[PDB]
Amino acid sequence: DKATIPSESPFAAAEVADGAIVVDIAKMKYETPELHVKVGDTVTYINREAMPHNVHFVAGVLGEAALKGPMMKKEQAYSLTFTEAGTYDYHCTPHPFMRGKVVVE
Ligand SMILES: [Cu+]
Repeated sequence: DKATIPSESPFAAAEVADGAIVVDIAKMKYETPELHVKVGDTVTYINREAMPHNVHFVAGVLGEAALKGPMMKKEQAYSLTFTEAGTYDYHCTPHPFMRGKVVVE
């Protein structure tokens, strides 16, 4: 796998690390739909709205299997640590018109 998962559970927005790079989710959009990070960085998604959201990378993107993240309730967060350069597209499972990408460089 080209990413590791610190927490399989979502966790509270207050529990977000220092140093993680935050992507907020609100108004049915990922607020930073194109994020550029370095190898080794942790990206933390934070749901800021009532609608539950996840991030979903299809098979072959972050590793062999699809990475279907857990649903985040409002004010919950979920992190991924990227270990290899590349472009990693994702979408929201229930709302697949929501799309973003992480470019690791
Ligand atoms: Cu969503």
